[PDB]
Amino acid sequence: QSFQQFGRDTSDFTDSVRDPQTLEILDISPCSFGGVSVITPGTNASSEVAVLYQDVNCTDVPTAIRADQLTPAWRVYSTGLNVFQTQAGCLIGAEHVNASYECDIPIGAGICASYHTQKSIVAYTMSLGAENSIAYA
Amino acid sequence: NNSIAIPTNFSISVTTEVMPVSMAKTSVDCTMYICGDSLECSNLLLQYGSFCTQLNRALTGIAIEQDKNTQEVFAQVKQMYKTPAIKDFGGFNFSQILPDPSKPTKRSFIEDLLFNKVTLADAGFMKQYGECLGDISARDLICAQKFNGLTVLPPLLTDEMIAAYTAALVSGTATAGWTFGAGAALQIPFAMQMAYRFNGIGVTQNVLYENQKQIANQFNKAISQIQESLTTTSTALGKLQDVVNQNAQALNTLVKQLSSNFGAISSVLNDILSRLDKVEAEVQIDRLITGRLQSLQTYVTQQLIRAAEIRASANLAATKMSECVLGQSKRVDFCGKGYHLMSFPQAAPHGVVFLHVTYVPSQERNFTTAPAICHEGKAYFPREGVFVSNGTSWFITQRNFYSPQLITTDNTFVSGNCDVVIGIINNTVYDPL
Amino acid sequence: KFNGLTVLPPLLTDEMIAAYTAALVSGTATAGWTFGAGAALQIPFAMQMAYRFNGIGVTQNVLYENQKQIANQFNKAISQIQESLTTTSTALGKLQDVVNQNAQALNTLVKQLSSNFGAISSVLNDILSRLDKVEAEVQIDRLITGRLQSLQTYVTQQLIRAAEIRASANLAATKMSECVLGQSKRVDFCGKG
Amino acid sequence: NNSIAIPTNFSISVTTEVMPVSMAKTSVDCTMYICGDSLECSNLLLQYGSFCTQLNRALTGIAIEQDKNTQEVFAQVKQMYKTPAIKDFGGFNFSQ
Ligand SMILES: *[C@@H]1O[C@H](CO)[C@@H](O[C@@H]2O[C@H](CO)[C@@H](O)[C@H](O)[C@H]2NC(C)=O)[C@H](O)[C@H]1NC(C)=O
Ligand SMILES: *[C@@H]1O[C@H](CO)[C@@H](O[C@@H]2O[C@H](CO)[C@@H](O)[C@H](O)[C@H]2NC(C)=O)[C@H](O)[C@H]1NC(C)=O
Ligand SMILES: *[C@@H]1O[C@H](CO)[C@@H](O[C@@H]2O[C@H](CO)[C@@H](O)[C@H](O)[C@H]2NC(C)=O)[C@H](O)[C@H]1NC(C)=O
Ligand SMILES: *[C@@H]1O[C@H](CO)[C@@H](O[C@@H]2O[C@H](CO)[C@@H](O)[C@H](O)[C@H]2NC(C)=O)[C@H](O)[C@H]1NC(C)=O
Ligand SMILES: *[C@@H]1O[C@H](CO)[C@@H](O)[C@H](O)[C@H]1NC(C)=O
Ligand SMILES: *[C@@H]1O[C@H](CO)[C@@H](O)[C@H](O)[C@H]1NC(C)=O
Ligand SMILES: *[C@@H]1O[C@H](CO)[C@@H](O)[C@H](O)[C@H]1NC(C)=O
Ligand SMILES: *[C@@H]1O[C@H](CO)[C@@H](O)[C@H](O)[C@H]1NC(C)=O
Ligand SMILES: *[C@@H]1O[C@H](CO)[C@@H](O)[C@H](O)[C@H]1NC(C)=O
Repeated sequence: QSFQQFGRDTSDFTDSVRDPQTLEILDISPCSFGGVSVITPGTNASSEVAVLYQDVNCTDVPTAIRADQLTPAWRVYSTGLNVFQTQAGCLIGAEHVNASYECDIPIGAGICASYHTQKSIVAYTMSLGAENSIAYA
Repeated sequence: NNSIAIPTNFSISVTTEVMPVSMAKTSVDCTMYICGDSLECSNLLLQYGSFCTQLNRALTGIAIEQDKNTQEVFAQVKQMYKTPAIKDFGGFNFSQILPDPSKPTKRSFIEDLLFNKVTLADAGFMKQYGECLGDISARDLICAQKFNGLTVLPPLLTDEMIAAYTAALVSGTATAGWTFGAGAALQIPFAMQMAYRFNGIGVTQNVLYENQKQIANQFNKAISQIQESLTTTSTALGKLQDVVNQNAQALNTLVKQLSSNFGAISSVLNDILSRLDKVEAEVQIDRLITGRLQSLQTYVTQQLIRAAEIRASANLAATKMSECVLGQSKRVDFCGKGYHLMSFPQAAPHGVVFLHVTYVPSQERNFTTAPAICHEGKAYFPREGVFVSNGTSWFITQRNFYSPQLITTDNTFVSGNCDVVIGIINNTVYDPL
Repeated sequence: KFNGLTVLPPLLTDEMIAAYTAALVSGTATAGWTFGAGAALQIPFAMQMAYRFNGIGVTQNVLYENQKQIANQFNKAISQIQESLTTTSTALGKLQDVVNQNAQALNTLVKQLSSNFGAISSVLNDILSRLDKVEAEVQIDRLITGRLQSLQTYVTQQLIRAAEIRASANLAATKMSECVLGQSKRVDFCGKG
Repeated sequence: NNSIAIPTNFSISVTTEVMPVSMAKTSVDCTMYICGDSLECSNLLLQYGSFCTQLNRALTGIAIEQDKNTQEVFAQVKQMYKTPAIKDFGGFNFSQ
């Protein structure tokens, strides 16, 4: 409005503010920009992990986590060569194979990951079951 | 005491039963909900870690059970029988329930009509996060839920993957019959399968082999009536809609409860931090922390109770899947109101829909009955069925359908004399010579 | 009633539940088991009970020879039940426990109002009369929080008890459908025999 | 390995099984329980409305389920067969 300085949500959280100098509206977003899942084998087995981001595109990953403001150890899980796009979101840290085994670690949306063979974390489409055919007459 | 009612005609009825299976999986974060992006609040929250590990463990235990329910209900058999090329099994039109290779999805037509009935107004695993940077008209509840750490995890099994299970089960029960559930798949023509299913009711084997065309026409008419009735009424699938609305209302209430200051001078924490020094601002912050922890505890408790109720419903659905689809039993009114207990499963958003095929007797005609007959001083009790009079002569026939038959020695058995029984009549017994 | 805790009446009148149970008993006495699957089919009771012995493994001749003896045993068993239902006070303990639990929960919810929750007095009137509300706001906040916590605890316990009653009612409905309306072969599902 | 037991007589036994069906439906009011007839307490309670709508919704959901249970158990058939005039069905005394 003409006299408004800041807007409010339904949770009484300020989402927009008016700049006192060069009057215009600025939006405010949280720094914790999304939900993150960590996919791991046992620590006694290995120490490599995979990271799942919810409902983002794998182009849009190093803008949704602010990769420039993070340590370089986190920066290797923002981009890379083993990126994969699922219906749940973007999975980085595990390569994608074409085979279909049983489910070990259920990632979501039909994907299961396992510590297959050096050994590394792989991602695959889970197998529904053994294919069978019956001859009707 | 001497009149009976024996039906002369029957009918085939298909009834729908909808059962919820699973609900939405919700994950919460103590950070960016209780304190937000505030280091001063996060420093005081470190002493309440055990109050957060319990909530996370409870929610993960709920989510694993929700994923396990769909595994328990649908994947009864581990053999994926491919769908047959033909859809007519002895005059039975199965094209309405099996998928056809002319559409981008792999669901049946009735499954598409069921999926169009439920409106998924709530979101959490299909809405993009980058969409949450809209205008004043885009200030919706889902973006607030995502900004306050409330996330919805997607289910493990895709709906197109559930469709493969339901197509495999329907193909197996259409081709193999009841054999593939107990052991391996045993092929058998559908007509003898349906004759065997009639034999388990009490009706003789000849009735299907005489009236299979009329029975197939009644079956097709019933499926067409179900198809027509599933396109108009919006209250047929109210249970799944109620589950979705309850979950959305709980999440929206949890979001809206952040506006309470819990006795502090303000509800938002930013003016608490910027208006006072931290010596009494920590006293102000502690009340807000306690109130938000209480709200989280209440939400987790209600979600646990709802998950227990959904678990009970899913166990009942799995029992109905095992006992009524993979085979036929004699439990009264377990799956459908009638005699025949054969069923077909269909998928639905967070639920299953069973189509029960039942046999019901319709046309009635009264008769005179007698308990036994005394021919030559000996009682002749009927081996199966009851003794009936036409009005001038006597026959023996089964109770569930009127098929009169001449009284011979093979239809009856002899036991004792005919002076200890009450209401015995006198007639003749045919003996082949 | 003065503290806002009310009990709503049930929808179905007991004298109208009696109509349902009389209808079921009359239907299973006259029609037999047929009126549940489809329409009501009249049949003499001796033939129906002989058919029920036929589903056990006993031949039809035993009833037609010993109908008077089994009728006398049936009448004697009902007379023994009638005599046993007038002396023992622990035969119906489950419903009494349900009623006592509900009454005790309501009485505890009433009696929990005497706790001041750290305020200088339990009742609010002397809180308002004794101080200005600058600090009596802080005093009333604690009482409000405590009473809200008590209401939350009562609602949670009521929800758990309602879930247990729902499970028992589902079992009772299954027994009504399978044992009264028809006859099956599940061992010890309804009665030891 | 060559002996069997076969009963020569029987008996008819009637056993009782009592099962709960429903419980009492309870309604609560946040006003005139938490604050009573006091406008000063009622003014401060307006910030906790969402803490009371949840309780009311939960108790109404309990009450409707309690009403539904008795509907589910007893009314299996929708045809009210009238009571026959006689009570002796082949020597079976049903008058009790
Ligand atoms: C089986 O019944 C359907 C109607 O319920 C018949 O019509 C088909 O309906 C589906 C959608 O319900 C359409 O996709 C088909 O194109 C329809 N077929 C025709 C020929 O119009 C169907 O024909 C029946 N099956 C057979 C073998 O007659
Ligand atoms: C039993 O009932 C069915 C339908 O309830 C009857 O089938 C109908 O018969 C008439 C004339 O015979 C036809 O015009 C209809 O098209 C039939 N309907 C169907 C769905 O097939 C059947 O004739 C009856 N049988 C007896 C012996 O009464
Ligand atoms: C089987 O047992 C019943 C009772 O358990 C016997 O019936 C009794 O028979 C005696 C003499 O025959 C009568 O005095 C009693 O009044 C009967 N009691 C009842 C309740 O009817 C029956 O006789 C026994 N049958 C055999 C073959 O042993
Ligand atoms: C059925 O049994 C009862 C006893 O259980 C017989 O006695 C009747 O008992 C009821 C109450 O239990 C009284 O209201 C009746 O007045 C009693 N009747 C008589 C004649 O005293 C009853 O007689 C039996 N039924 C028949 C038809 O004999
Ligand atoms: C001073 O304020 C005016 C308006 O209040 C604004 O336009 C201007 O950019 C500000 N800064 C300077 C250096 O003038
Ligand atoms: C992200 O990918 C989806 C398809 O998976 C697409 O519809 C959407 O437009 C993409 N987002 C952006 C910002 O392009
Ligand atoms: C048979 O006769 C009885 C005696 O009147 C009658 O009540 C019954 O309705 C009749 N049955 C039919 C099918 O008409
Ligand atoms: C009844 O059945 C007898 C069988 O002998 C038959 O002769 C008669 O025509 C039938 N119909 C009538 C109305 O009696
Ligand atoms: C059948 O009932 C009638 C009257 O209801 C009676 O006169 C007749 O004796 C009874 N018959 C038998 C065999 O009990």
